[PDB]
Amino acid sequence: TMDVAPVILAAHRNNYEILTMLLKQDVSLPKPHAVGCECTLCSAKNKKDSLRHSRFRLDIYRCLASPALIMLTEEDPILRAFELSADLKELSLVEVEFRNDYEELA
Amino acid sequence: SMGQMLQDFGKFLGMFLLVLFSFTIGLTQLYDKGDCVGIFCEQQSNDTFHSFIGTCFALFWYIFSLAHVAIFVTRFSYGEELQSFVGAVIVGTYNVVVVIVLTKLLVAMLHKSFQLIANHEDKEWKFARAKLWLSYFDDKCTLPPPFNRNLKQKRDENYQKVMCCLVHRYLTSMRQKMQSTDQATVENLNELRQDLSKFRNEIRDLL
Amino acid sequence: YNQKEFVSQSNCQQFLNTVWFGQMSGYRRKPTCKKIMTVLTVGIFWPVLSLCY
Amino acid sequence: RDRIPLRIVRAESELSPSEKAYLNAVEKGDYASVKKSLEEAEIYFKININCIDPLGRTALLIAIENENLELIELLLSFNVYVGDALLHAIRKEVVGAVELLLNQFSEFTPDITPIILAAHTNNYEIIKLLVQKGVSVPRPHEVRCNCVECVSSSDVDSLRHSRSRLNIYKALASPSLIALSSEDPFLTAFQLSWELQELSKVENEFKSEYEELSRQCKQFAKDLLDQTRSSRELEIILNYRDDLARLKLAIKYRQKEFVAQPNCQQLLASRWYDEFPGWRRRHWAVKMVTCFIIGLLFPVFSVCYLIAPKSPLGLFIRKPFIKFICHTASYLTFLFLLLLASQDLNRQGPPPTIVEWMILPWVLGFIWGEIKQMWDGGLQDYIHDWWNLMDFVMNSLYLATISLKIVAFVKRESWDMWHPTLVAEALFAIANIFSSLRLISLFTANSHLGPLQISLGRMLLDILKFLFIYCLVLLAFANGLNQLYFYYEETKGLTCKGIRCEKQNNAFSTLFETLQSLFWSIFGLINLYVTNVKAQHEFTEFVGATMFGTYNVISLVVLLNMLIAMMNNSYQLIADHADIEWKFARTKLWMSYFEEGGTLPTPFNVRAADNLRRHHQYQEVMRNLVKRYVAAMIRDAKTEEGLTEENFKELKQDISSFRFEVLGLL
Amino acid sequence: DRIPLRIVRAESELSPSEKAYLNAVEKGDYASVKKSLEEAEIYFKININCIDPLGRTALLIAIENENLELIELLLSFNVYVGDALLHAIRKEVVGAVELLLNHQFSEFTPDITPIILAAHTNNYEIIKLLVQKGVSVPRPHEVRCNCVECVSSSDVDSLRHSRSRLNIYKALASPSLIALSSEDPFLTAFQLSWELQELSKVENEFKSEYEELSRQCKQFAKDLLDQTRSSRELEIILNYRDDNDLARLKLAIKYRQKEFVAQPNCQQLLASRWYDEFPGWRRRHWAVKMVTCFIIGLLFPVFSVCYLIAPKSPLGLFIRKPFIKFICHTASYLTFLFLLLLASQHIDRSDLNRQGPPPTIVEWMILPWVLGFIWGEIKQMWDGGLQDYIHDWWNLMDFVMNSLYLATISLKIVAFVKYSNPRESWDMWHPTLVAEALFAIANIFSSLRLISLFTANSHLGPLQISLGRMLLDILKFLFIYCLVLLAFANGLNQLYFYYEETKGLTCKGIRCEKQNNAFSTLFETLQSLFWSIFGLINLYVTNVKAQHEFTEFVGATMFGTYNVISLVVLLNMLIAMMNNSYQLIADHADIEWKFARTKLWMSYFEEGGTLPTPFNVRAADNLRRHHQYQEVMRNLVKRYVAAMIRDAKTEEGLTEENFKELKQDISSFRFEVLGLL
Ligand SMILES: Cn1c(=O)n(CCCO)c(=O)c2c1nc(Oc1cccc(OC(F)(F)F)c1)n2Cc1ccc(Cl)cc1
Ligand SMILES: Cn1c(=O)n(CCCO)c(=O)c2c1nc(Oc1cccc(OC(F)(F)F)c1)n2Cc1ccc(Cl)cc1
Ligand SMILES: Cn1c(=O)n(CCCO)c(=O)c2c1nc(Oc1cccc(OC(F)(F)F)c1)n2Cc1ccc(Cl)cc1
Ligand SMILES: [Ca+2]
Ligand SMILES: [Ca+2]
Ligand SMILES: [Zn+2]
Ligand SMILES: [Zn+2]
Ligand SMILES: [Zn+2]
Repeated sequence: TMDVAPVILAAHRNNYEILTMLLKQDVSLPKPHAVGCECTLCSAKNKKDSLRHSRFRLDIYRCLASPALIMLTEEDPILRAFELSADLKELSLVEVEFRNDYEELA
Repeated sequence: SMGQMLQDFGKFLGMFLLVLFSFTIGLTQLYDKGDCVGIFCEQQSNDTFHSFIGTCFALFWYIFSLAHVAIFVTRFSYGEELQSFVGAVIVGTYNVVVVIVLTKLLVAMLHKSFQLIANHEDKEWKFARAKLWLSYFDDKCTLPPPFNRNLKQKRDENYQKVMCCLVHRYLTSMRQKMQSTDQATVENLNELRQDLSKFRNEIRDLL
Repeated sequence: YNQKEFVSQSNCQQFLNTVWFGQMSGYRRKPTCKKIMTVLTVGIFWPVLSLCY
Repeated sequence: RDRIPLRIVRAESELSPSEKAYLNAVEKGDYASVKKSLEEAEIYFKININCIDPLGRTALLIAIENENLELIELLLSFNVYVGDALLHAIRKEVVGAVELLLNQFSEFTPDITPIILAAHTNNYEIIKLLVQKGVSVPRPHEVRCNCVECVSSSDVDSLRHSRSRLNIYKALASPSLIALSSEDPFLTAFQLSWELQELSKVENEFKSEYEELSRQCKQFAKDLLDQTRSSRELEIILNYRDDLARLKLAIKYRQKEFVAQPNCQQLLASRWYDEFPGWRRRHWAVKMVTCFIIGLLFPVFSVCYLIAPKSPLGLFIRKPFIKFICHTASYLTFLFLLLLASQDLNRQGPPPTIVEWMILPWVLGFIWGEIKQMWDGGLQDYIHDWWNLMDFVMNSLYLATISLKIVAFVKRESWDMWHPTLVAEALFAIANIFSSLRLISLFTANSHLGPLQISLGRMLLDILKFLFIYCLVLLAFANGLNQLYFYYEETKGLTCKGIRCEKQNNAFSTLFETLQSLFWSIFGLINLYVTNVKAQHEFTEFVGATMFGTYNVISLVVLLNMLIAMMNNSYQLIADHADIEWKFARTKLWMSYFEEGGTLPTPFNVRAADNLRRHHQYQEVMRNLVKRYVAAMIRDAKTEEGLTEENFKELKQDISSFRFEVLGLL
Repeated sequence: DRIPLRIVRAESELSPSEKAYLNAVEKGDYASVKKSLEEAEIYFKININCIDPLGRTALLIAIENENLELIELLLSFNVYVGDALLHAIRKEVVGAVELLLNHQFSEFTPDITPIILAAHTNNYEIIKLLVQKGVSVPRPHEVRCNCVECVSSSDVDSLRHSRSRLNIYKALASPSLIALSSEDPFLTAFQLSWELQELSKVENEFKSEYEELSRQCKQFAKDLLDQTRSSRELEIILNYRDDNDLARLKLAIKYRQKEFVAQPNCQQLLASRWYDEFPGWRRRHWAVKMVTCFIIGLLFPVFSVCYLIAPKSPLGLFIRKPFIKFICHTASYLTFLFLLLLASQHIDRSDLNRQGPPPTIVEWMILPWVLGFIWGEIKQMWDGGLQDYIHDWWNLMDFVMNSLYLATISLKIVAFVKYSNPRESWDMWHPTLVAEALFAIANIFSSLRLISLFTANSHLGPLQISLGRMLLDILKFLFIYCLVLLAFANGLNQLYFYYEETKGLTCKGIRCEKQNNAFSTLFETLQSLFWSIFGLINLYVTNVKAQHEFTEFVGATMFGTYNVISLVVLLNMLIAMMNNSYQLIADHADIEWKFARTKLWMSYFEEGGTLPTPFNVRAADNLRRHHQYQEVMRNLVKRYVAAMIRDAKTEEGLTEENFKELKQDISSFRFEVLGLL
């Protein structure tokens, strides 16, 4: 898909070597918005392309939920896993259309 | 498991309230015109269906099918045959759509549900037991009802050492399990055919 | 954070057992009859223990 | 003898030792020895080029299962007997069949042409090559065809004709042939799924194969919906028509896999909550408060769009969620009117204006709504939904109540039991029961109670199938009790006859009372003394008691628990995938409320260039879709696959051929 | 904004020469790794002990990728060996002999020695090589011991001690070690399965691993019996004793080895012993089986007196057949039940006698049989111990029934000797009435023993066994029911007991023609709420004779709420739980029935108790048996390890490691060819 960066796909295939060479190149993913963020951008992207925005959010939260990216770039992987599981459960509560995927990532 | 199971019952009683509400409306519309008063006495009589809350009371006790409400409550005191027979048919249809249909549907739903919880049963029980244990681990209230900074940096450094060790061990264990669990697919066969053909072509080119 | 798998792990549950049982870590080593009568004999004189604390 | 002698009764063909060495060297993938063997086979030798094993393994066929391109080229070079080896190359799923394309018993059916086997194997490159060579499949007849020639062919060989039709329909239902040869693969998938369903209905045998084919076609349509990646592409596909016309077609053809797509449900939820964002994000109490204040203020929005349609309050009814909220607020208002109608002493009733006069038109609006539903769909669409049948009997009872009240108007404890007032009141009560049971169909909109209602609705058929057997048992035992107990029909001194008395008597005197008593015996509401006659004949009393006992055993212990077990299995099979059924029903509700017709609730309802542009847009986007789909199934088929014995045979034979080539070189 | 990704765990990525070294190591080129080592002798950036942040070394990769010449080359060049031997044993590679004789984030527990990991991997050759070299396993302590070492290790490091105990028990319970080093692998398997069961019961943590280990030991014993191929081997296995006996079979029954006993060969031997001297009893028509069972049942006393007179007689030896002995015992019990059934009906006397004299009709014939039962239960209490008596619920019910019969006899002789008048004038606690009621309860306990007689039948023995399995889960749920019943009963009593009335009524309580004072006391409230499950309590018990409508409504609401619970929630939960329980135990019903039937068979196999219930009242031989058992069991162990290795070559499994193995092998061959040619 056109919204997928190499580091997001690298986190999708969950390989530690590809991660440990890719993050050496100073790579940062976009920050996903909140559970109910309806700002000037978030209310406009849903108007623009709802499916593209939903797939971008799912790809980002699949990239962050990989164990390799948690264990490489965070101060506390246990705390990041806890917060990410809680956030993913809340998103699966909110996002009715992709309950199985967000529940699986949690 | 029963505490997890109660939501199925919540949904089933949500449907049963609407079914009960329909018949209660039908019976108290049919029997409205026609000592002990009501249903809670020896001679149950026709006064069960006179009031709306009395009709809900009478149709509440029919679900057990154990002679809680005798069928002479459906007989008119004025002796009208057709209204009494239609009331009997209505209460029979209630005893069919419940007891015979809804209760056994509930039994099937609970059978599938208890098949579903039972695999994640020990983990849930241990989690609830640990919740109670950590509720009782505090020094906040030890009596029964009737009686009722560089150190942070050192702790963070110790935690970083322990977590670095844990990350190393989990990475090694994850790659060990990954290499010992996945099955070979046809694409790996295709790479092996490629290596064989590349051998054969290099042999032909060299010789 | 409602982590069911984190707390059901054998190591975490074992640590919780050692914290929970307190001084008498051999209570698990006791037979079931001895555990029963120990629970009973603490259940009788509980106001004495509360008052002495 | 104490030993069983063993021999080959069907000895079949036998091979020369030189022929066996030739075949074994072909199996080893040898260049030099096989080439030399065919060279001596050119001159007059024992070695025959067209050597066939009794296993049906010709050197041609062995090399096809050997996949060695050089060996198969060598064998076609000296013109071996080419029989069905093309079909063997098709089955093996090897691209080397183009070499045979460029160039006794049969393991395949005589009907099987290369395209049918290519579609069965579902390889994109092979089917592409076969259709590039130029190939037309045979035409299957219609699902209810009438051909004299096909009837005569069925009379000659019914088995071969049925196998031929099954093979043709299996070739057409292949996803690769649909994606490669059809103008509109979504329309082709829909029509083929419907044809396969009706074929499984007509052909009771071979029903599992046709059901598998139909499910495969539905899975193909769902995958082709999966490959989309833009809301623009969804709006091109679902709104295509030759308005969500394609979604209407999916609704009509019962494509629950297509309809319950997460992207399609995303579009449907966007269209249902028209300009209503953050409804799921807001609190449950907050959104129920908003629903309650929209439904409480229902007359002001419904009076609008009737006088001022272009007003913002008039355009508030345009949103389908507001339309559904207004409709259900109207229905709970109707049930509130019925409740107050439930809560004088005249032969004919004057019309009770206080609460029972505004029901008359609302029933008339209900009748007008059902007539409008009758116009939109014909007779099969109305009888297809059981809820339309329930609405039909509800309106029939209400019309009969009105007619009986009118008949009473133009014409207690004193009237005949067939007075139109009493029958009108009873019919009104049963119509009230049906009208209040109508509320359970609104649970499809809710997420918690939706799958519950749908699972109950499609297990009602199994319930009825059990109740037929219960009806037979009930009739048998009632006939027996009638024959036994009808000589003791009491006639004198009874203040109350039948089972519906304070003292039960005459329970089994007639057939109708016996049916009622045996029905009520399930719930334990018939006491044991109804089997005691006034006479002294204790043997007939005991036979009646044991007959009642055996019935009670059969109904309560045996048949009821059998119903429990059958319900267990049925609910397992239904709640395996009931979520797609629930989403299909919710989409049916939403799209029934998407129409511009019926915007008013039952209270107040009483070019070629554009077609070419749409066709080209749909075509381009679906070239993109089929490209993504074939890339996806090529990627999927390359992984999570077992190698099994054939891949090991190929991989070992390559090393064997390489070793023999190296030994020839060195 | 954007989430920054800074690598927190800093690992050195090493020199490019080290990466070329590692690439030559997995890539399989023998020439490049040798040239790299020769270059590394000058001590530039490449090091022989380079450790890759994934956690692999050149030696470790050479271990993971076989090619024993590569490990030989690296071991000749002084590569550090910290745990490469342990990774060789974990990899199940037989080339660990090179690390054996030639030359903390360790990815292993510090407890784990080579022999522990060897037994964990269950590789016969590696364990054989390690024991041949000379290696030993630390001895675990008792399951329940309060010794100083165990508690000291628990206070120092509880997790390390528990993991060490688990690893030791996982090493001892391996089939290969047991088959190689244990002198008596059958007894070792039995004792280890029992000890692991006690460890699972005591240590609630790590319970799944312990029950899996016990299941593995039972699997090992079953497979070892499945490797027999002769009757004499089975006879010398089952009759072997530590110091027709079937001592090993008794000990296996004691240790609850279900699938051991339910093996087809053991069943065949036990069925051959069960139908002793029978020319094909099973090869019979079922009608002929029924009539012949009837005629052995009828002639029970003549066989009994034939054994009492002449033990050497053919009829006196007819009872020694265990099937005929079982038939005669069932005939005695059925005659006892028929005597009680006649005692209910033959009695036609005044039934008014003050003391109830013991008649000659049924009494003095029930009395001996009762004391024969008492003597038999005393004998089974003495023989087999008290624990075996209380293990079976059937013996507990038999003891209760015998105690009730003794109480009835004592009360009857008390009424004979004291208080010896119309029947309605008797007190409610008269000794004769208490004797009557205790005889009735003993009779309903005695007539249920025929269910224990039903394990022998093939068609319904598994059914009775499955009901016996899920009766425990029934009691498990009845505890929750008891809590609900106590809650609602004492609530309803606290409501209605202010409205207690008598009014001189003929009957009080629920068991009257008209129910009254149902929720009066706690006993009556518990009785009334119990009977409401079965609908025998009418709805007119909830209203009071006064006109307090609110208390009547809330009492009816509490009664209806309890009825809703115990008739919709708890009963249907019980149905679903029973459904899942019978689904779980349907697969294990056959082996459970076979184990129970063999216990019932071997109850009658002993010499004692031959008389029925009417008449209940050396070193050279040991060395020869030891040598026969040793040679037969050595043959069994050899057959089992051959079959286990063959199954290891049979299981349909190919990981991604072996594709990488073939890829590395063919690449190494190619690079050797290109170096040569
Ligand atoms: C709803 N209903 C009812 O109300 N009455 C009471 C009428 C006055 O007492 C009835 O007698 C009555 C009844 N349905 C009845 O047949 C059933 C058929 C199938 C299933 C079923 O359900 C269940 F399996 F039993 F659970 C019931 N019968 C028996 C009957 C009566 C007359 C005739 Cl012609 C034919 C059959
Ligand atoms: C059909 N039947 C019956 O009608 N009566 C009433 C007769 C007049 O009251 C009975 O008493 C009666 C009866 N079947 C009976 O035994 C059953 C055996 C097995 C199953 C069963 O089914 C269920 F499990 F219970 F569901 C019932 N018994 C009890 C009985 C009575 C006398 C004698 Cl000698 C032997 C047995
Ligand atoms: C607890 N309870 C109760 O105690 N009584 C007896 C009170 C004195 O008679 C009732 O009549 C009574 C009752 N719950 C009732 O509704 C139910 C709710 C939930 C479950 C249920 O049952 C089942 F689980 F689905 F099977 C039934 N009703 C019926 C009712 C009566 C009046 C009114 Cl306004 C509304 C409902
Ligand atoms: Ca409709
Ligand atoms: Ca006993
Ligand atoms: Zn935003
Ligand atoms: Zn035709
Ligand atoms: Zn110790």
